Amino acid sequence: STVSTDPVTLNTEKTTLDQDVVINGDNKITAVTIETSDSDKDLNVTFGGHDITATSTVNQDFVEGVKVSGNKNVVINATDSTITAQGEGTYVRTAMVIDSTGDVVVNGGNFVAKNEKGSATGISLEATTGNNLTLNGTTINAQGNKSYSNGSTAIFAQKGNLLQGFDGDATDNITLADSNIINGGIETIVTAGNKTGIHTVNLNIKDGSVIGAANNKQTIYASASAQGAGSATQNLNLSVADSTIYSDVLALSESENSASTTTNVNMNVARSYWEGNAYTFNSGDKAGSDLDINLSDSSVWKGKVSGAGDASVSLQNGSVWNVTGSSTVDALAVKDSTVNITKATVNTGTFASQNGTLIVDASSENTLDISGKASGDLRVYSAGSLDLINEQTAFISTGKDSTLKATGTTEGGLYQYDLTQGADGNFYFVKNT
Ligand SMILES: [Ca+2]
Ligand SMILES: [Cl-]
Ligand code: NA
Repeated sequence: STVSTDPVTLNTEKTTLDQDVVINGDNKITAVTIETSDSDKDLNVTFGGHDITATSTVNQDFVEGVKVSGNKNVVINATDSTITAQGEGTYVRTAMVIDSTGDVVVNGGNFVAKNEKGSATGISLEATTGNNLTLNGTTINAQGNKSYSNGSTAIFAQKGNLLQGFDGDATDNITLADSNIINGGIETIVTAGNKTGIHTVNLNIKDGSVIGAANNKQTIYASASAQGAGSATQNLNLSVADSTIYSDVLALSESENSASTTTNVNMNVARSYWEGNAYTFNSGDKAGSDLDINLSDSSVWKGKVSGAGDASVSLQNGSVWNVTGSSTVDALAVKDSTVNITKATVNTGTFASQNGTLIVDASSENTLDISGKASGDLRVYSAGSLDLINEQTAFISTGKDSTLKATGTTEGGLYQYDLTQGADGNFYFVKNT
């Protein structure tokens, strides 16, 4: 028969889904369960193009499209299949839940989660010890209540919870290869409570992947929390290659009763476009957070970075940082690359430039403010202005032991202006007559 209205189990004895699955009700649902544990080697499962839909109005229980359990590796062949978890309820609707301790490779598939009342999550990684998850050509579309900041999560990777802190260490290796997150963010979180919780996520976004859209920016959210004797470390190693990301990146660290909590975000962006803002946020005396942002191989970043945590930005290989709002970092390094500050001021502690380029708007007051040591060589450009340039605007300010060499020319009214170092060490555009 074409459609099962009963839940289906796939396992070593039945690796093929052979009908659509459509479950409706007012109770908990798991429409399809993949049990890997009796597989002698890996398990290879095919959905045969069939769709899977779980819809429930249950308020305080879970709605799941697919659940993957057991302890063997599985490959899920989901090409042309749509896996849906939906229906209005307080508890989260999740298109696919993974508590298997084995690897999970997903080939294709469209994972959809909808919940207008509570949260919706595309894929949740819930193995106690962490999972390897690979998405090849997969699509995720999570739409919860937008009244909630965390309401729509494409990929949810949390260790621990409020009831029981997470005691131990876990690594989730998450790869998006030519995959598309249409809606929902990515959350990589450890809630240690009073335990010692250590969570490392290696998030690889590669080979033509897309997150969000210009008018639909998502959030990549990394968070660590702990209390008292507890301790929490959240590492997010975010590698982006040949891809397009419309997403903020948040590092949040939340400590109570002097528990040490650290959120370390390490971003490498290669041949990619990233549109979105980076933030650090520390709550509590012993909370620390950091952002290490490196653009290489002709990458473009359009966004801003701020927060009370530590942030470092490095650009190489003709990369561009197009600054969209006031930004503050500890350190900015530019090699054969461009920072465009036509629209906003960058504040940095240190600055190092090697064949670097600064784009300014000579008619604005958007400047490069370096509080500490600036070094190297920088070319400064501005489009011509119909109006004269303010010769008292320090378009580059430096701190001490600064050895930066900065040059450039622009046009203001009928005059040429030359970037000139003043007696104060800062750089100003000076009318050349
Ligand atoms: Ca932006
Ligand atoms: Cl606890
Ligand atoms: Na099969």
